[PDB]
Amino acid sequence: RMKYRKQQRGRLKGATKGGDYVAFGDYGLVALEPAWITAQQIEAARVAMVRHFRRGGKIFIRIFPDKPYTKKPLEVRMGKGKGNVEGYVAVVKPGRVMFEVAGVTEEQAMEALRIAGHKLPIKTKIVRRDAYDEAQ
Amino acid sequence: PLDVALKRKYYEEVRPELIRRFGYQNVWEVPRLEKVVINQGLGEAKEDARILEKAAQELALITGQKPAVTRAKKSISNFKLRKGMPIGLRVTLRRDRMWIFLEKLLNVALPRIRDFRGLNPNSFDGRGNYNLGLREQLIFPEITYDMVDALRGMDIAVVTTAETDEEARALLELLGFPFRK
Amino acid sequence: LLLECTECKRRNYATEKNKRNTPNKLELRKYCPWCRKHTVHREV
Amino acid sequence: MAHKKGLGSTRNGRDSQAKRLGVKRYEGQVVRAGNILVRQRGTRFKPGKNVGMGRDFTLFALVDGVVEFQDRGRLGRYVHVRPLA
RNA sequence: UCCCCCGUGCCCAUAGCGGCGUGGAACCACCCGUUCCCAUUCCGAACACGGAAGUGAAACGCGCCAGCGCCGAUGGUACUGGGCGGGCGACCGCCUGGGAGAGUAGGUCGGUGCGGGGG
RNA sequence: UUGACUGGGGCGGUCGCCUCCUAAAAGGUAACGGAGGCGCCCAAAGGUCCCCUCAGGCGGGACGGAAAUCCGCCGGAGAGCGCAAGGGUAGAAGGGGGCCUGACUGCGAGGCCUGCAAGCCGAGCAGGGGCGAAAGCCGGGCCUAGUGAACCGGUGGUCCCGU
RNA sequence: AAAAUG
RNA sequence: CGCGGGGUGGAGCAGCCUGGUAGCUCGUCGGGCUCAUAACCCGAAGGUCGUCGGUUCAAAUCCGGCCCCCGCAACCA
Repeated sequence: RMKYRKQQRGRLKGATKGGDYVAFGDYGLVALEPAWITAQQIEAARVAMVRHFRRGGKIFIRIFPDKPYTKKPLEVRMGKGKGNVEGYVAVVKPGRVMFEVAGVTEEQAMEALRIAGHKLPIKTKIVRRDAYDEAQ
Repeated sequence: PLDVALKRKYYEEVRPELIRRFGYQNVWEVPRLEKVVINQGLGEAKEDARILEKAAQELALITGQKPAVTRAKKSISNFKLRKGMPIGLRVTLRRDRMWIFLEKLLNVALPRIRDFRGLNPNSFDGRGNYNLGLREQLIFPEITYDMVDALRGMDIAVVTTAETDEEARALLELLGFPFRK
Repeated sequence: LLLECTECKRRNYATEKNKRNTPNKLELRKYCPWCRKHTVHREV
Repeated sequence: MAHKKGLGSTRNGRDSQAKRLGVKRYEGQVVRAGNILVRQRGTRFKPGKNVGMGRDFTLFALVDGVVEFQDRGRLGRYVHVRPLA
């Protein structure tokens, strides 16, 4: 909700930023293919997330739209598009961890995310943890 | 008019009790005293031929030096006067001129201040040095009642070569600074 | 204003530019003439 | 026909012409007096030994010689001409 | 030769901030005064002149400290001149040279010419 | 006679100049691609010499917002720099003061940029000046926009021509 | 020769 | 989709390009006249100026962002 905007499409090269690590939560949802995820999609996932286990734990959505997706009105050529119209999106490079759950069973957690994946226009993978950290 | 009790006393009376009371070593590690800044704010220089270089010198008498006509640093539409000029008189008494003034203050002015009970021991609050503002301009021996054409006090600051308000507070409680504990 | 300075009692011009309403009138100032060295040069 | 009805809120067609700036004479280049060495926005390069700049910060050699650059960090970057034999 | 100190330059934060003790014989400063020079939109505060009684408390100098700041590898990758495969495509990968940024280990409370005064 | 551009033309928008981006780490670089300015202003907002250093934050202070003016610490630049943006900048280009008028005349090595013609920088010499003890600085303004060939005339001036 | 209703 | 006009006390209209002063009629309120109501008379009140911000010392007023309101065009195949 700010700054001067209606920006350049730009492209998604290798996913040099497609691969973080569960930061909070317990289990997670990492992306396999690069893409633009419409807020419309995030919610549509998150919602079903919470909704899968009514009155459950916590949901963390690390990805976040901010890129304005413009579009023409159904005509020809003459200056950038009315822009936005539908809205904004976030850019996901294969490997980024989109959503992550916690405070619940793996049977409940794992199965929860699985659904989300159906909402997102990508191919996903689910992860656990115990991996990366900065301890000794 | 070169040396005054307050000044005098400070030395042959205050130093000691202080050297002891607190406990120093080098006469410079001591609670010296060196600057008093009686400053006014007035209110304006607005319409109706507002010269107000009147209370200017009115102030001089109560002190000794000539104050510096102060000017605006910014501009505020909220309450008139903006950009430059305007007024905010100020003056800096150092050494001699200073001592005396205080001595005259601490023995005639404050007394007589409207009612008076003491001073605010919280005004230092800790940060070395003091502060205080007087409402009336005619609470001074030099000026008269048939003289002042309009009330307009101000505020005066005073500086201590010491830090802890503790020290600072003692130095003045000794110099005769009254205190509404 | 497109101003120029006429050295009093001769010719030459400096081709200055004043600001009228903005405190002006009676412009004149030590400039160097071609007919020997300096004078003051008025307005006009 | 099957015509449309497009228009243009175009309020952006615009730009100034390039002014081609930068180090015009890199270090090591023998130069004659007057050769402007650098066209800069501000004082991107401070003038050094035998180098002067004018109104637009344009730095130029004051003698005949080789150009030498130098960093001075907190001080800045300088450019100058070292004469010869 | 090696110490101490007053001027100065250079490297341009590894010399910084903040702590902790020290130095007054010299230097330096603060101090002693406002007659003269000259001073502050008002103040000898600062500029300035004349003096040296007192001090190392300020300030500066010199040491020690890692808590902040600054520096910071090696590895390893990202990316990449050039060359080249797979797949329908979205994209994935190899060969040959280059090679960060972050982060880790760790480093640092300086270094160094010139001229002076003193043992 | 009733312009051109134009993802056909008309309608609409636009047409020169400045600043970011696009632009792919020298320049340069398109599109009816993204986003803002200019067609002025200063007689001090210009010279030079001498001084001063910001904005904020935190306390403390009669009237006094949440910044009127004071005092005290902290604060290397986030202020300022006439107006857009950018670059630059306190070891000043910023704030104040005293004298000034180089917002000169004659010129101009050597370059920048560039199809042309235009635009830009400029040391130095001469003359006669300003400020400073001096070294010195001074041909307008921190810098880039604030502009228009020729032709035709108008006002002056002058060594020239004048059937 | 004269300034609506209940 | 595009142009251009307009949102101001309760209603209906000014004030805005020429920035600091909100004006008019109607109605609301109080007091008179009258047996009483009207009419008539005297005297008052009442406006975040559509909204979310920008420039300025100061914005009804100048510059952009939408929200309803009104008009004009939307043509050749």
